[PDB]
Amino acid sequence: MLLEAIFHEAKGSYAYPISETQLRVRLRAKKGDVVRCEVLYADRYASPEEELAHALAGKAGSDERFDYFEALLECSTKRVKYVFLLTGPQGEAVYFGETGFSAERSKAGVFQYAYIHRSEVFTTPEWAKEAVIYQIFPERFANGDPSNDPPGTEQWAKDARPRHDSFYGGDLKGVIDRLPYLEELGVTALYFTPIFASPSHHKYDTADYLAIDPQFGDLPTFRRLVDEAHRRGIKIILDAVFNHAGDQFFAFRDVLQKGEQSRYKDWFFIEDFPVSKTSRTNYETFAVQVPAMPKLRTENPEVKEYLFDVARFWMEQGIDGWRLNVANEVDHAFWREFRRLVKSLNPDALIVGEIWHDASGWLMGDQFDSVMNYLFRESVIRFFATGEIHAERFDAELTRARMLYPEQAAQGLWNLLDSHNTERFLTSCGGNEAKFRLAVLFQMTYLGTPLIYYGDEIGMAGATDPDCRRPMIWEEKEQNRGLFEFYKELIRLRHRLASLTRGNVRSWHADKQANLYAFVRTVQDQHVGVVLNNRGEKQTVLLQVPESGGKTWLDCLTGEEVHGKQGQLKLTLRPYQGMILWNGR
Ligand SMILES: OC[C@H]1O[C@@H]2O[C@H]3[C@H](O)[C@@H](O)[C@@H](O[C@H]4[C@H](O)[C@@H](O)[C@@H](O[C@H]5[C@H](O)[C@@H](O)[C@@H](O[C@H]6[C@H](O)[C@@H](O)[C@@H](O[C@H]7[C@H](O)[C@@H](O)[C@@H](O[C@H]8[C@H](O)[C@@H](O)[C@@H](O[C@H]1[C@H](O)[C@H]2O)O[C@@H]8CO)O[C@@H]7CO)O[C@@H]6CO)O[C@@H]5CO)O[C@@H]4CO)O[C@@H]3CO
Ligand SMILES: [Ca+2]
Repeated sequence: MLLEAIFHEAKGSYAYPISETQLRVRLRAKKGDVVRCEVLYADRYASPEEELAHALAGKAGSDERFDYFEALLECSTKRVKYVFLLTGPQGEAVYFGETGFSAERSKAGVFQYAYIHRSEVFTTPEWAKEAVIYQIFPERFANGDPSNDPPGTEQWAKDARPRHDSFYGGDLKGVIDRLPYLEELGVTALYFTPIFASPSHHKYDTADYLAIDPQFGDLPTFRRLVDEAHRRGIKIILDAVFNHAGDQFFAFRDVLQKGEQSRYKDWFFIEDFPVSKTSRTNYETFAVQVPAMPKLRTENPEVKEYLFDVARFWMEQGIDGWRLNVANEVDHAFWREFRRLVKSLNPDALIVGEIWHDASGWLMGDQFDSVMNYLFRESVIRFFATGEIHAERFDAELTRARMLYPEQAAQGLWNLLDSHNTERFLTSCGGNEAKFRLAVLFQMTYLGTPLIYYGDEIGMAGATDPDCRRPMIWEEKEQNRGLFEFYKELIRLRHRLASLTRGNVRSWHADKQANLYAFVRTVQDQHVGVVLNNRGEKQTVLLQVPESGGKTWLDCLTGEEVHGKQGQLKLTLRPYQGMILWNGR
C-alpha cells in the first residue's frame, strides 16, 4: 500500500476529544489502498508490559482520491498513546506511528495526545444543533413603518428591479408584523444582515455601532422584535462588521478632522496625512479602494475594547448570536477573546464565521462554532442547478467537505443556496422548479444547519447583486404557495426526525450514469435514507439494504411503504423526485 499517501496528525481535524475522556481519531489513505484500520492504544505512562487497548477504525467515507477511517478512543486517564495497524487488500499489514512505518509495532513509534483538558473540548450551543435559520435583508423584507422611509423610495411591486442605491422601505416593524409568517413557516432563528446606522442600503459601512439605523427603527422597536420573536421560538443573530468601519464612524471622522492630532489615528491604517476624501484613498480599506470602508485595527487594545463593548451592549438587548463578516481578516487573539467574552456573557450565543476558504484555523473550538458552508453551495449549484457534475462527483465534493473540520463544527455548518451576494438559486436553475425543489429536499435533510434566504420559500428569482435584493413578494396571489407548503413540510420533518438534525452522514448510492444519489443519516437506532433521482426521466434503482438496519421503510413525504427482499430495495422515482425513507426506529 502506497505509504506516502497515508495521513494523520495527533491534533486538529484528525485528533480531537468529544468529551473529557474520549478522543476521536481519523486517518486517510489512497482510495482502495487500505481495507482495515485498527488503533492500538493505552495511557501515556502505562508500563511497556501492560496490555494495549484496541479500537476498530471504521471507513467513515471516501472522496475523489481518499478513504477516510475514523475511530473512537476511550481515555479515562485523559492521556493516550496510540499506533495504527493498517492491512492492505492482500493481508499485508504495517504499523503506523509518530516514527514512521514499520512491520514491527516498536519501530513505528506511537502518536501522543498529551492531555485532554475539559476547557478544550469543542462545545457549541445546543439550540444551534437542530435549527433552521432564515436570512432577513432588512431594507427588502417588509416596510411596516412608512414614516421612516428613506427619501426616494421606489414602488414595492413584483416587477421592481433594484439599483446599487435604491431604497424600498424595509424596516424592523415590518419584520415584527411578519413573525406569524415566519413562525408558520417554521424557522427557529433569523439571521439579519447589518442593521446599525449607516448611509447605504446594505449598511456594511457602519456609521454608529450603537444605534439601530433610523430607517429601520430604534432600540425600543428592536427590543420589541427580540421579544416578539422569542415568544415564538425564533432567535436573533446579528451581523458583526468588525473588520472595518464606515467613513461615518465617529473615530474615523475625528481623524478626517484633526489629522494626526487625532486620539484615534492608530485605530486605522493611515499611510499619510491628511486623510483622502477622493477616489484615491491613503488608508487601508475593505477590499481594494473602497473609501466608505476603512479597516479597523483590531490588534489595537483601544479598538478591541470598543468593539467588545459594542458586543456587550447588543448582547444586553437579548440577541442570540453573531455572524462575523470578513472574519478571516481580523486577528485570532481578537476572536479567542471575543469568544471568551461572548460565551461568558451567554453560553448559548452562537458564533458563526464568514470565510471563503479552508476555515480549520478558526474551527478548533476556541473561536467560532461554525461558518457559512460555501462548499455545500458550490456542490448543490453544479449538481442540481447547472448540471455540471454527476452523482459521483457530487458524492465526492460532499464528502471532502465533511472531513474538513471536527464534527462539532461540521454538524453546524450554515448550508446555504444563495445570499444577498448571488443570483437566486431558482435562477441558477434557469427557472426550473423541479430541480429547485430537489435541492431544497436535499438541503432540508443533509448534515448541517439549513439557511433559507428570504423569498426563496415563495418563489422569488433574480440576478446577482442587486437584483437578488428585490422587495419581498407579499401578495398571496403572486406567491408560490405550493412551494411554501413544500418548505413547511420538509421543515416539519427535519424538526421531527432526530436523525436529520443530530445524525451523521453516509453515502448510500451514487450512479453517475442515471445521476441518482442517496445518503443515510443515523443517530442511535434511527435511520433515514434520502434517495434523489436528479434526472428529467422516470428511473428505477436497487439499493443495498441489509436487514440488520431494518427491512422496511416509510416514505415520509408520500407515506408509501417499501420493503426489502433479500437485502435489496427497488425504487421507482418520477422525474426529479426524492424520497425520504424512515426506518421507523
Ligand atoms: O462596497 C462593497 C460591498 O460591501 C458589502 O459587501 C459585503 C458582503 O455583503 C458580505 O457578504 C461580505 O462579503 C464577503 C462575501 O460574501 C464572500 O463571498 C467573499 O467574497 C468573495 C466573492 O465571493 C468572490 O466572487 C470574489 O469576488 C470577486 C468577484 O467575483 C468579481 O466579480 C469581482 O467583483 C467586482 C464586482 O463584480 C463589481 O460589481 C464591484 O463590486 C461592487 C458591487 O457590485 C456592489 O454591490 C458593492 O458591493 C458592496 C455590497 O453591496 C455590500 O453588501 O460595491 C462593490 C464595489 O465597491 O467590484 C468587484 C471587485 O472590485 O472581484 C471580486 C474580488 O475578488 O472574492 C471575494 C473575496 O474573496 O468575501 C467577502 C468578504 O468577506 O462583506 C462585504 C464587505 O463588508
Ligand atoms: Ca419603512
